[PDB]
Amino acid sequence: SVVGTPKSAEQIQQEWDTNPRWKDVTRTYSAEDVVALQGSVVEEHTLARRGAEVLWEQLHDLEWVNALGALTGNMAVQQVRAGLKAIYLSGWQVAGDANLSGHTYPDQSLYPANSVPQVVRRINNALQRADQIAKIEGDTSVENWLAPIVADGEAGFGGALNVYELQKALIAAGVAGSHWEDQLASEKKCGHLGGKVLIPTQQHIRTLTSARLAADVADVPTVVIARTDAEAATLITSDVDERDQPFITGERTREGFYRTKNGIEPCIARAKAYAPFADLIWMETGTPDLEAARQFSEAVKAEYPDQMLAYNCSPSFNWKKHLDDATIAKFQKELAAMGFKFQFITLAGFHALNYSMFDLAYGYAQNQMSAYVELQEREFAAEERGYTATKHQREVGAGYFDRIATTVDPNSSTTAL
Amino acid sequence: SVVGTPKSAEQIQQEWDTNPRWKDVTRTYSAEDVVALQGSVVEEHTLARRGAEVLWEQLHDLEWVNALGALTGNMAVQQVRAGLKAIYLSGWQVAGDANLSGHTYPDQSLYPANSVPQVVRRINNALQRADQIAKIEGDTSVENWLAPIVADGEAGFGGALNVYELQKALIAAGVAGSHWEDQLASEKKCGGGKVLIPTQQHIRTLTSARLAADVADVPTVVIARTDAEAATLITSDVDERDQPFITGERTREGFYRTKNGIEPCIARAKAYAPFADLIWMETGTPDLEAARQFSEAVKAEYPDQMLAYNCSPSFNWKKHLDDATIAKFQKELAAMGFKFQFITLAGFHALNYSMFDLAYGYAQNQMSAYVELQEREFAAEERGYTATKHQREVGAGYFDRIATTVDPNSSTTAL
Amino acid sequence: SVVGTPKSAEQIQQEWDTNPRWKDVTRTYSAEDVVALQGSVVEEHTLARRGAEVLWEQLHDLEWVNALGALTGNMAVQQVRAGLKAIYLSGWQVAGDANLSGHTYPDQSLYPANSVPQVVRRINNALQRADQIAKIEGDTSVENWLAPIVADGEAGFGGALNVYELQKALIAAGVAGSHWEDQLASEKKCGGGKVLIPTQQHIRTLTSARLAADVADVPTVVIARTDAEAATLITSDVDERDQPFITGERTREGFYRTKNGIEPCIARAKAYAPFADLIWMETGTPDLEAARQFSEAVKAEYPDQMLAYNCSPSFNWKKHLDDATIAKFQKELAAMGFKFQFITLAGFHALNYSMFDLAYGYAQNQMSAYVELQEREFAAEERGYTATKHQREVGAGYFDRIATTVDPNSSTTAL
Amino acid sequence: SVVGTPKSAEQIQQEWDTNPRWKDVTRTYSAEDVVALQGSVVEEHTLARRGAEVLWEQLHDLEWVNALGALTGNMAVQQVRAGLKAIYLSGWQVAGDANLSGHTYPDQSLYPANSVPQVVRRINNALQRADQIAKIEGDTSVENWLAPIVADGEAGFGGALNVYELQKALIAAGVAGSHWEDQLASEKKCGHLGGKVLIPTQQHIRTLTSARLAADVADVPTVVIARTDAEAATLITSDVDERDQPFITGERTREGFYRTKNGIEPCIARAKAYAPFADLIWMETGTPDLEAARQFSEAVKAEYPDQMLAYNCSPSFNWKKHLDDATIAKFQKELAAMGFKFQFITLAGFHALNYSMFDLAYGYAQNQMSAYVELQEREFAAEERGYTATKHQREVGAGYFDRIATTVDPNSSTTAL
Ligand SMILES: C=C(CC(=O)O)C(=O)O
Ligand SMILES: C=C(CC(=O)O)C(=O)O
Ligand SMILES: [Mg+2]
Ligand SMILES: [Mg+2]
Ligand SMILES: [Mg+2]
Ligand SMILES: [Mg+2]
Repeated sequence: SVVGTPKSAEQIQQEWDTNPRWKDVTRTYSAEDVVALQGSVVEEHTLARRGAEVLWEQLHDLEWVNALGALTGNMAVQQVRAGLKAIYLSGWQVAGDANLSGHTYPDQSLYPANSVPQVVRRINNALQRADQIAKIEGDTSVENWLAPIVADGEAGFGGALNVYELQKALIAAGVAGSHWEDQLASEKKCGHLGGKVLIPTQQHIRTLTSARLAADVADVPTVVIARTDAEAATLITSDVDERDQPFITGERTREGFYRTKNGIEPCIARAKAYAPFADLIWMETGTPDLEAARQFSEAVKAEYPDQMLAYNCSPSFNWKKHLDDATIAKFQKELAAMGFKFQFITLAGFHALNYSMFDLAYGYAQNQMSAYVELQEREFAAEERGYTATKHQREVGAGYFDRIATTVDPNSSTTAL
Repeated sequence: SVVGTPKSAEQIQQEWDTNPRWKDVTRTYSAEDVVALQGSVVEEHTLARRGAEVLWEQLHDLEWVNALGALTGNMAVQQVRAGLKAIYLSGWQVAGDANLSGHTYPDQSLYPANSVPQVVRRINNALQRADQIAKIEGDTSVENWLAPIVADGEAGFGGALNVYELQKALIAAGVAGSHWEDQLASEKKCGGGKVLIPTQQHIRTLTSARLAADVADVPTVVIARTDAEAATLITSDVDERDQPFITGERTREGFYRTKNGIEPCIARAKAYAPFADLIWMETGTPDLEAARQFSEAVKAEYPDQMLAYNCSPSFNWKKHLDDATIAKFQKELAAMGFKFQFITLAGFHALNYSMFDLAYGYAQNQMSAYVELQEREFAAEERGYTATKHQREVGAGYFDRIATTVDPNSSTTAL
Repeated sequence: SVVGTPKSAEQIQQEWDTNPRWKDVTRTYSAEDVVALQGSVVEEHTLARRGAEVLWEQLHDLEWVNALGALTGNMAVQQVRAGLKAIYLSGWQVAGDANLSGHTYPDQSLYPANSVPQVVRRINNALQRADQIAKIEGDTSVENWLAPIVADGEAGFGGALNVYELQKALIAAGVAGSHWEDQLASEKKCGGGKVLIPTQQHIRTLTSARLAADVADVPTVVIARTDAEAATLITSDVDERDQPFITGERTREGFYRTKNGIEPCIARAKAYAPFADLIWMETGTPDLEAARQFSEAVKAEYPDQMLAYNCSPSFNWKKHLDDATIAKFQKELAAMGFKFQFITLAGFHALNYSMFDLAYGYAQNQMSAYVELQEREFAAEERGYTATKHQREVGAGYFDRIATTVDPNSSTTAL
Repeated sequence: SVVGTPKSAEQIQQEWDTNPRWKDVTRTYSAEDVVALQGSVVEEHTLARRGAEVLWEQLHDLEWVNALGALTGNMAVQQVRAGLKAIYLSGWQVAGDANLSGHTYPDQSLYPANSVPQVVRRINNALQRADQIAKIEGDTSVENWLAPIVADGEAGFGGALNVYELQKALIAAGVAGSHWEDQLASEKKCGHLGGKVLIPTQQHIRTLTSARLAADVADVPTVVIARTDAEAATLITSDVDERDQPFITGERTREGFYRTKNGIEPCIARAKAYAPFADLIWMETGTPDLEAARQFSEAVKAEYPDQMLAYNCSPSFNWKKHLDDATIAKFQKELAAMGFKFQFITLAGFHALNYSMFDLAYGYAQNQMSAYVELQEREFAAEERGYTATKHQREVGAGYFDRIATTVDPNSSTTAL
């Protein structure tokens, strides 16, 4: 058998040289380095490849791509049924309510490192079932059930090899893109002079290089997002990288961390340093602020006018205390005009799930079935916008499995499609 | 070490004889049979014991115990924060969106048999974190975070040993009660209907589940479910109790056609009563008259037998009922002896609907839709909702306190 | 994007019609039935396809394909390093020491149904790491590290849909072949014997497994196993092919007593042949005459039908056979058409014995026992053993090369 | 219900004050700090408590406790049947052939952090089945099937909270003791001036404190082992701790690591610093050397004469090239005389499994059944020393489950025990 024969270094190099996908993508390693790590057989990763291709297309065709955080398969199925074209997989949400430890965790890289890959695979499985059901029912209402997944890679749960293995695991599960941040969450100092701890610029370039190499060895054009936490971070592990030295204050704490001046300047500097190694750049920010977004946007594009940006819209910001309805209403459109082509709400699923269950359960504790009928009536109404989960058996594939059982029975006949 | 030394057959026997918990509980096996299966060390199962005890207490003190299906830890945390005293763990919901295969399945015992135990363990982990947070914050608003969990056991994923291992795994995870049904879902004929198993086989199932609870040394609550209302087929006519409803026709698989309805459900419920702490007649449409007839027929032989009731999540409740009937439904049922009531698919509907509504709003208006949800969350704070404070909701202050305890240059707040 | 576009019903049909792989393969369903179950995108399964292709090739080129049971990744790596061309994945061994419950189980389909797929995936991961290491080291001593895997499918853990999902999960993990048996282990009567299912039900199982392979678009090798040599009971007399052996007596569970032996195994094998790439008569004692009689009876109707043979790990081989018979056993069987042969429990015995012998030596003499094992490992290097270089065996040089690739101040060795 | 009611701070403090177990055990946190983290209900951890108690007993009664690395449940069952009184759970072996990623990994904290806890739970399950079988068969030949498990905790997969969560997960699975090392494996530099990277002394005291606190909050007297990697390590993350400064050379690498003088001196210094926080101390060493063992032994006991030590006997050292048979034969007895009360071979299971399968498979590839009969004959012979796995069905519990099935059947009767 010749199934899965690797490409040659020449073919790979030629694709890096000629495919517009790799315009302005720096790989400090060689095509031979990639082939040297592939063994004799390269597994195809169908969903990871299709998702990365679809995601790149969409980022260049649509006015922007927006997404909500999904932590279960059904959540993602509903996001797609409602008309979204991408799925965001929050590591925060996974820590909170969907990781392999079984525990509720805060957002400090506490959960087992293969947790997000498992949820990626779950989400793709759920979308695949929605697509199977759609096909056997002649449902053409959704063009692409297999929406690309953008997954939270945290800072990789360790060093370069941890980064590599996480990216490989995300790719195997069918991820379309992954984001990677330049902090050490496990040493977040929670005292009064504490805060987030950055790692040196060169180390995050190491992380982004590792992630790209895992994609190359897996032979898929995964979308790579660099996140910088330098807006708020007050500490950094080391001053060894001279690009970081302009912000070093000269103080070192009792734990050995270096105090560093934070804000938009180091975020601009780090984004420029990361741009050659990142398909998109993301400045984590506490306050939604169109002006600060524009300033970061323009500083980065002054050196890299084609560099695409990513934007998280803060779920904890008190939006309506601080912005009027019109600013809220135009926020994403403005950001998209500035180059933020991927935008998302990290904790959408957490809030929807916790709120809907609290509201239903509170009603239920006081009035039993009357609360449930309020929810059921809203579901019935929602049928008008395309909601289908009111037909619960069919939603989870009962018709699909009946068809399988009928296919297998030689005395029952299947309906022609 | 003496940790975990088993009891004697004598102590076990005396507890079966004198503890009011075991009035009306038949064990066809012996206390020696139990001790023989325990080895040299018996692991303590704190959460399974405490949950089963609280569940029994509540079933005898409150007017009724009700619950909503939970498929995530946060879901159960919110149900308890909102004032519920029990959690229902739907295997249907687990098939749909929370099982170890990673796949979306319909309700036919397709998922790996240890999936529900994992979700039990997750739910307990989440309630324990809520309890930890409440303690360090002086929050007394909820008196018992560790609400008892009642879990779906399907028909055990096989034979008596499969039942035994599932009950053992549910107990290990900290389950308080488990329900067990008398159908073979993996042979549901689809041309058809559900296929029952003989009455004696389900008595075997209930005996297996009680034996696993005994060997684990916890007073787990056992719920027997009968699917005889709707089931049209049965695997065999070997049981004389099943023969009155056998028509005599056999399908191409060898299954026997059987008259379904409330009559075989009353018969099977009476057969199951000695082996079940609660009895549940699965029904498709909510029907107070059918519930009353089943209740009364069963209590005519076992006036103390407690019953359980699923309130249909798919029934178009209102299309068919006025607001007052809907509002009194559970109270009427409770008066009939239905002391555990639940909505199996509450979580599935809350999750799917809330995400569809948010996502549709978002696709059309971006941040304005999220702001609608956020404002509703703010409003809900007035009723005790706390998840707007998201970091604290998932334990950020708790883990900060651990970090402060471990740091010798920081001092911990005294409680 | 066009990635993963399904084939047409027409292409599938033509491949079933013209590819020699599907000579003598009956599909009672249609190509349209297959396309209807594929959705819009078909995931490629590289390892399942390559393994199934290599396995079919080898079964037609070599005198016979033999294998040992592997329950860990390293076990399979050593089997291939030693020169074997296939891996056997024992579900018995998985029950005993490698299943997702964490428990030690006997051989009664007690473990979670996705456990064997996980071990398939693990074994492939381990072979892939060995292949990676060999490449960066210029090691050509092994031509194919990715030996095809044949996995135990039990009886599917339920009905047709359970079979379907198990085959799908085995393919997803990269399995090359899977075997499926016609008993209900979860009802093994223990007073007793194995309980068969009707012939038509196992044809349903094999059809389910072929359908799952088709929908996944891989030419998985399907092995049908019959337990009719020893089984004394059967669930139903509904199948006319089973009736000649029914005695007419029924047990208290409703099972029918049936004459066991080679005769019902020949009958069932002939019934299964159109739906099976290989046929396997489970047998307790190795018996060349019984193997010859079964082989010849089956090939009288299907002269091209390939057979599979488990060589008993519990038989006291030698107490009963001279050295020359033992030495020729597999070659004789191969001459009879047994083209896949294996020892189910090779790994269980190698693991348990090597650890008992080492640990006993250690308990009595501490380091001297370990030094005995280490010296034997050194000696084995002469035959190609490499695990004495332990860091390199588990990938230390490979991950060093990744670290060197990622570091822009270090240069990588050219291959 | 009152099941699982927590103890008061007073009871806890009184046990720390009066129980000889806690003689010379420093806790820098308070009993109130412990109670503050326990919520309203404390789960009992039966096997973790019994294993920690049995392990402490054995460490004080026997001349020493020795162990072999086990990576499957059957391996541990065989170690106990052969007469060992403890089980060692190698994280190396778990990386190599038994972790939740499914992948073969080298020993660099690459696998998901809950992997060892899963194997602990597996090993206890396997021993529990052996004990059940023994009881129903009247097998009294083994006194304690539930041998204590000592598990590899690596350096905790991150910071203090990662350490805490791993220790809690090990305790929940029934671990008896856990060991913790002072290196950052994920930044091991593999170049020519590379090597292992130490963390500051104060940080490892933080790790050991965290591990003790997780045990206290879980209410079990888990055995805590500190390992130092300073014999060979050439780098350290920071020079901020003045106890480390004597060995700092003054050079810092391009990655920001500090070059540090290695050997037995920093191992003695670190062991002394760790002793108040560790039930046993372990100097990782490359060469088995009774003299170096004695020197480390005596330096530590000069300040802490009662401090127990732990010793790994190197599986890669070429024992018979470098030591005569008599030294090999007396090695553990000598070490025990010097205070090494827990001794183990980390990779015993890896070598036994890989070698036995290679030997069998090589024989099999050339001669089919003749190779298997050689193995079977050795098993038959081994029956004489108590080996039972030749009876394969009974070994994995077939008799136990037949008894369960017979217990459940009201028309079959059980055998009286
Ligand atoms: C809440 C989050 C989650 C995260 O850190 O990924 C944010 O606002 O970015
Ligand atoms: C091989 C090992 C494994 C380990 O690092 O724990 C050693 O010798 O210590
Ligand atoms: Mg995160
Ligand atoms: Mg169900
Ligand atoms: Mg088997
Ligand atoms: Mg290790």
